[PDB]
Amino acid sequence: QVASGRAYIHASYNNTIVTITDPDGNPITWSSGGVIGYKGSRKGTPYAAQLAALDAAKKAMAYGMQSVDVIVRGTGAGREQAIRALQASGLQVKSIVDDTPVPHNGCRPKKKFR
Amino acid sequence: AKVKATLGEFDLRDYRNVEVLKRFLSETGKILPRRRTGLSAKEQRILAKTIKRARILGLLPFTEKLVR
Amino acid sequence: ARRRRAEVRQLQPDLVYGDVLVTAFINKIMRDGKKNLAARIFYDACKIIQEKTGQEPLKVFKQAVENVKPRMEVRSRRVGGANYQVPMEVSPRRQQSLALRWLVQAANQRPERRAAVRIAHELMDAAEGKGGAVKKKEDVERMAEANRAYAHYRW
RNA sequence: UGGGAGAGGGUGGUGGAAUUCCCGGAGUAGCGGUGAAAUGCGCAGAUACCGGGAGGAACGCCGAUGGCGAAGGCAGCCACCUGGUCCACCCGUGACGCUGAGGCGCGAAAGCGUGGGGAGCAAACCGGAUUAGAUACCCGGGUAGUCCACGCCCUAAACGAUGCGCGCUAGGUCUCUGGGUCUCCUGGGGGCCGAAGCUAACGCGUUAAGCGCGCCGCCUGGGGAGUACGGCCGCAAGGC
Ligand SMILES: [Mg+2]
Ligand SMILES: [Mg+2]
Ligand SMILES: [Mg+2]
Ligand SMILES: [Mg+2]
Ligand SMILES: [Mg+2]
Ligand SMILES: [Mg+2]
Ligand SMILES: [Mg+2]
Ligand SMILES: [Mg+2]
Ligand SMILES: [Mg+2]
Ligand SMILES: [Mg+2]
Ligand SMILES: [Mg+2]
Ligand SMILES: [Mg+2]
Ligand SMILES: [Mg+2]
Ligand SMILES: [Mg+2]
Ligand SMILES: [Mg+2]
Ligand SMILES: [Mg+2]
Ligand SMILES: [Mg+2]
Ligand SMILES: [Mg+2]
Ligand SMILES: [Mg+2]
Ligand SMILES: [Mg+2]
Ligand SMILES: [Mg+2]
Ligand SMILES: [Mg+2]
Ligand SMILES: [Mg+2]
Ligand SMILES: [Mg+2]
Ligand SMILES: [Mg+2]
Ligand SMILES: [Mg+2]
Ligand SMILES: [Mg+2]
Ligand SMILES: [Mg+2]
Ligand SMILES: [Mg+2]
Ligand SMILES: [Mg+2]
Ligand SMILES: [Mg+2]
Ligand SMILES: [Mg+2]
Ligand SMILES: [Mg+2]
Ligand SMILES: [Mg+2]
Ligand SMILES: [Mg+2]
Ligand SMILES: [Mg+2]
Ligand SMILES: [Mg+2]
Ligand SMILES: [Mg+2]
Ligand SMILES: [Mg+2]
Ligand SMILES: [Mg+2]
Ligand SMILES: [Mg+2]
Ligand SMILES: [Mg+2]
Ligand SMILES: [Mg+2]
Ligand SMILES: [Mg+2]
Ligand SMILES: [Mg+2]
Ligand SMILES: [Mg+2]
Ligand SMILES: [Mg+2]
Repeated sequence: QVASGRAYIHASYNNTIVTITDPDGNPITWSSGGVIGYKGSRKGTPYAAQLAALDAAKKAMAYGMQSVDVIVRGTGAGREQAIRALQASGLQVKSIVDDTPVPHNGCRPKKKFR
Repeated sequence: AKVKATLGEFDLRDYRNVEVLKRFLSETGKILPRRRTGLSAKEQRILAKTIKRARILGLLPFTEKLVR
Repeated sequence: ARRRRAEVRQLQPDLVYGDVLVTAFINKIMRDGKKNLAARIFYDACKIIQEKTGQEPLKVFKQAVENVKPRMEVRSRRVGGANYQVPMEVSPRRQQSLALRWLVQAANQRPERRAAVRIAHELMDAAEGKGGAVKKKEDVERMAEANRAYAHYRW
């Protein structure tokens, strides 16, 4: 059981996934739009993400989670709402940092990304 | 809030002056535009070129995470 | 329509209860512009909801109404290529209209033979939480709940 | 002679971000994708998360309406080798100039030969959808190729659809880079609006499409046709 930990948000246009880890970085539990119960396009919605971060927080609290640090990746439309859900969840939110991977003109993207 | 103003006489070509240079980077690590640095056309290139040099030398970051 | 928001018509209060809300319920009963016939049936119901339950019809009626008001409804809006059932709050003006219409429609589903009786019986079960009108309200309420994910599509 | 600016070119090194694969930890019911789905991937442990390793390719912020080059074109960083060019001084040569049929070189992308390399992407091809059909558009895959060396090909909306040099014909403003005394003046580039004048109009206008001289290239109704025949070039595709 861990009091302080990490909160990772992978939120894309198609879905939002939330994983709660220990301060070492080992996941303790995770959730997503599918885990809450949605399918198809509904997974990408803000409301889906809200439920996701919660179920991610609820399970986390049950293992002794109190404090978290929120790490954000992805520019989805359900992003900020995930952040809202974690604060109003009963978790500490000691910090919130966006760490979306951006290349320095690395690999050529797919056709739809040019 | 132009950075060029808030400093005295300083060398643009000086890649080991980490304390001067660190002021020219954004909180996210990116090199700041002229509209923020107050440098002229010619000065910007000298600045940019030496900032990159320093990054290789470990004195300056290539990127830094965005805290809220 | 397009130009400006139209004005809401205030009904001439009923002569038995001096109530603007009762007048509305009357008019929805009115077929073919025969109001007097609609007046009896409703007032007859006031008689019936007194006998089979010893208390104020106006209290029966009004409380029954509140139990039929939907707080959330779903309004269709085909965004993209699919028809989305967007959840929407209901303005009190519409909450009234939908409760009354359903209340009378739920009445006309019942098997009892006289109109006077049905209106009574539905208004009887409505304040007590039952009846087809309340069935429809709960339905429309869960539908808006079910589609809570389309909260961001609201107008 | 002295000075400057720049992704000009070539060789060798080298730095971080990211994608992919692989190893370990931890973790569980889905992930992915779309207009919505499905194919696909996942309890044989995926996604998401942390640590490590491997490999290729492109260099984010700076970055610009910017700079450089004859054009094609050129962008992380360092060093070496190297071209063009501008300014100031007004020292040297004494018309040594301009253009240029042939010739010669250079020439994006795709393409070809031999040998490397191969992460991402992606013709062809396979699958899932859509559809009346969908040999497409969208989605899951995916081989050439994209990368390097050497040698071929020599095409284009290779465009400013504007050949090069030179003299003369108001200015106003933004910008890059030099020199003065630096208010500003004076050069050389990059745009915008405009005197005169041009033009069929649109628009051009000291970066002329204005007014003039020199030289080269080219046009002469549409299609047939950049086809045929011949010739020259090419491994072929094909080019002239
Ligand atoms: Mg999705
Ligand atoms: Mg120095
Ligand atoms: Mg009904
Ligand atoms: Mg010299
Ligand atoms: Mg593993
Ligand atoms: Mg990792
Ligand atoms: Mg840029
Ligand atoms: Mg002299
Ligand atoms: Mg002499
Ligand atoms: Mg010549
Ligand atoms: Mg020739
Ligand atoms: Mg070529
Ligand atoms: Mg090529
Ligand atoms: Mg080949
Ligand atoms: Mg080859
Ligand atoms: Mg062969
Ligand atoms: Mg090969
Ligand atoms: Mg491959
Ligand atoms: Mg197919
Ligand atoms: Mg089919
Ligand atoms: Mg067929
Ligand atoms: Mg595809
Ligand atoms: Mg692919
Ligand atoms: Mg082949
Ligand atoms: Mg081959
Ligand atoms: Mg072939
Ligand atoms: Mg071109
Ligand atoms: Mg062009
Ligand atoms: Mg030109
Ligand atoms: Mg031509
Ligand atoms: Mg023409
Ligand atoms: Mg010529
Ligand atoms: Mg000067
Ligand atoms: Mg000029
Ligand atoms: Mg003009
Ligand atoms: Mg005129
Ligand atoms: Mg003329
Ligand atoms: Mg005209
Ligand atoms: Mg001018
Ligand atoms: Mg010029
Ligand atoms: Mg003309
Ligand atoms: Mg003819
Ligand atoms: Mg002809
Ligand atoms: Mg031919
Ligand atoms: Mg041809
Ligand atoms: Mg022939
Ligand atoms: Mg030709």
